[PDB]
Amino acid sequence: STGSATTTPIDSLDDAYITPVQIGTPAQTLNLDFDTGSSDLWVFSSETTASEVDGQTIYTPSKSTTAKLLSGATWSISYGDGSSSSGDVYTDTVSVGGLTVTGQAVESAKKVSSSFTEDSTIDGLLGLAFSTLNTVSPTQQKTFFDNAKASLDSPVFTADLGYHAPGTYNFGFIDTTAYTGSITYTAVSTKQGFWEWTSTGYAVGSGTFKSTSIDGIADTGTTLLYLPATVVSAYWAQVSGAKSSSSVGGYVFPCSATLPSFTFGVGSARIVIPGDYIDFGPISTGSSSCFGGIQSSAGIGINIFGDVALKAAFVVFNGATTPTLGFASK
Repeated sequence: STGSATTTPIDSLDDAYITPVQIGTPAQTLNLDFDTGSSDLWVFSSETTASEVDGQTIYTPSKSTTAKLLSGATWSISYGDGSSSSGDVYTDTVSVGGLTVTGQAVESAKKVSSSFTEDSTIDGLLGLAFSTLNTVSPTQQKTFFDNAKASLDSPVFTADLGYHAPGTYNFGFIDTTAYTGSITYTAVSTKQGFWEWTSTGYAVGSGTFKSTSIDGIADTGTTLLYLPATVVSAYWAQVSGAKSSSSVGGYVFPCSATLPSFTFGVGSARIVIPGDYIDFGPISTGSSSCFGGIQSSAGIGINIFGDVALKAAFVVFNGATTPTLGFASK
């Protein structure tokens, strides 16, 4: 089997992407944030504290003839941005782009943090990291991909995120029309539960490539590119007037600037992030100070190849017995 679904930016900055997901019988379609940095499929629901729902579409398990309470199971998650959610668990039928999993754990939120409430466009998350990170207790549950894998034509999914435009998540096949040149594959460590890999270096603009190993994670659920402070300083030094602002929370730059590109290495291959991908617009409405899309990972404890990086590539998440990651230009 295969599946193919379009993923759409939630706003004009590509702050996140939402993908429609069918849950239950009859189908209830929710727009979920596909997150390769976590491993829980959780949704706003009829169980979510009423004051914490503000415009989201909810899953109502009592209206699904295939929903079953997973007795005694609870979940609770905290994300790297300080947001969180928790609740109980149903199993139900879940379909993405024509690919169906029966008996998928659907984690129903009883509580969500303010950042989730305040984002009316995201109805929940669909985790695509390794199932070892799943938070369901006392019996850990599998991701949608892990459940689908054996049935797929090939045990892979691909992320093709657009810049200020829709893109695609495919399951079970590689669309050879969706990228240019070849796909370069690179090793993955699953030791921390992530799609963790090592970039071979970087360049800023038309500058020379610096060969240096940068361990980090391919994370579709993180907006920006978080890299070591040395790398980030080298980038922003090429933008007149750019500075790190403790009060804003990262590098800012004059909105009048033209940003240089940023290149990262995948083995001997190179992925080029155009400068415009690094612009996250005014820090507040009407400001001439703009927020940068490349930020320091210092004090995160891990480097994160988030959407800023991934949307410059066609990315293969290869879930073979020994997982790997592939990157192609597009």
